[PDB]
Amino acid sequence: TPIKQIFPDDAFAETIKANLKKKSVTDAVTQNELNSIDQIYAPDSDIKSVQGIQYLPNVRSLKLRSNKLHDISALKELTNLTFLFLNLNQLQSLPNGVFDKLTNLKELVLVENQLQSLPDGVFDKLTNLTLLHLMVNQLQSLPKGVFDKLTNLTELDLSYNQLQSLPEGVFDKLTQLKDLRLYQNQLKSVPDGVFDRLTSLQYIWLHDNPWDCTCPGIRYLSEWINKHSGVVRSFIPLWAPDSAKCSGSGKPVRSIICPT
Amino acid sequence: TPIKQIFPDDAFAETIKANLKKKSVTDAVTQNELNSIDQIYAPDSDIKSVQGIQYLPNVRSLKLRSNKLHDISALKELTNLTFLFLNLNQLQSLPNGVFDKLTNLKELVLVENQLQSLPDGVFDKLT
Amino acid sequence: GFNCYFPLQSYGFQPTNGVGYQPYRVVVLSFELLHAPATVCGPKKSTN
Repeated sequence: TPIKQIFPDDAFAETIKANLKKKSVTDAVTQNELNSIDQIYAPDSDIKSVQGIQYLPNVRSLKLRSNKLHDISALKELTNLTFLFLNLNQLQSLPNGVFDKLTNLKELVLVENQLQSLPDGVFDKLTNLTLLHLMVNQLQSLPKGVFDKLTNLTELDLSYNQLQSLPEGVFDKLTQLKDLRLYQNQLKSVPDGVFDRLTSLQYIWLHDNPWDCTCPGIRYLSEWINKHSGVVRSFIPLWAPDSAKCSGSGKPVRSIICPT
Repeated sequence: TPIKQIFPDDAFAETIKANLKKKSVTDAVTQNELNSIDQIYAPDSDIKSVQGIQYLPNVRSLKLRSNKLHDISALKELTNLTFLFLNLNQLQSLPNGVFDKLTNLKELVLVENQLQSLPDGVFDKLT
Repeated sequence: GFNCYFPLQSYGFQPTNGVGYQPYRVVVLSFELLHAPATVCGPKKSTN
């Protein structure tokens, strides 16, 4: 879809003059040059012009430092990408209507993203989406049924967020997960018996905090301690048996047997 | 002495030095003896840069199997041609003023002439 | 406790830990193809 008047700057012209050392900026990239070679070698680049990047499929690294740029809609017409890599802290939204037409991308990466909302009932058909970097994710609100069918994820981090609710019917098929970190939680209301069905997991993080320890809140924690006492070691160098106790009163866990 | 950053064309120079089958490499080079060819016969010759061609007047007809070359610069000051073969489908205009000296043209082929209107006095001097 | 953790990180090697985390001795035998050949590349065998 060729359009005109898309390039307000000439930084890419400077890059071309530095690399190809061609005679003039007005010289267009010839058909022979593109059809002869397929790979371009220039590591650790700092290209400033974000335009013209759609027509070159050799995208590997884009350092997005641009003061005069105020448009993020230039990534709407991508329908042939296979690998993605970006770096931005203030990015909040991307144009929609892309996940339905493309079904070939495999790998993605994200750090300190601020994706405020995802469409509901979209990932169900996209069963091929395996990896998703959930680190320092800022998903303040999640739609119901996000990781129910998707059991192929290897890293699940919800630190520094406000998940007050759990997805519907998530615990039914949770027999293949490797790790799940419930620490740093700021919930306000939860149902009864939802945390008790998490028995196939391998590592829990809910101890060492001045939180509430009212029965039967610690009953699941006590059972998990008894059933996995020798497996859960602590990264911080310290004695293991006294690491995970009930907070509040400070009495030993072994003496407390919950009535009723 | 070899000089870098001079020739933009690799394939064209390679075919120039290869098709002639010279005696050896230890011979000298010049411009008058090299430019004895006025009609280039190179299949799929896509030479675009013709700027500053005023130092090479002996060429008359240029063949181009380059559908991509839509530049008007190929006809800004190239008025010594006698044959035309351009596969430029989106040709909606013809440059003016090139008829000031064009008297050595013999045969032309103008297919897909989408000109629904014609200018005045275009053929007036073509007696 | 609250807002106090460790800024450093450890390895956490355990016998029961995942078998795909033990340090495998994969030696990258970088055969640096420098311009220095040697005549003795094989014993030429000794037969009997």
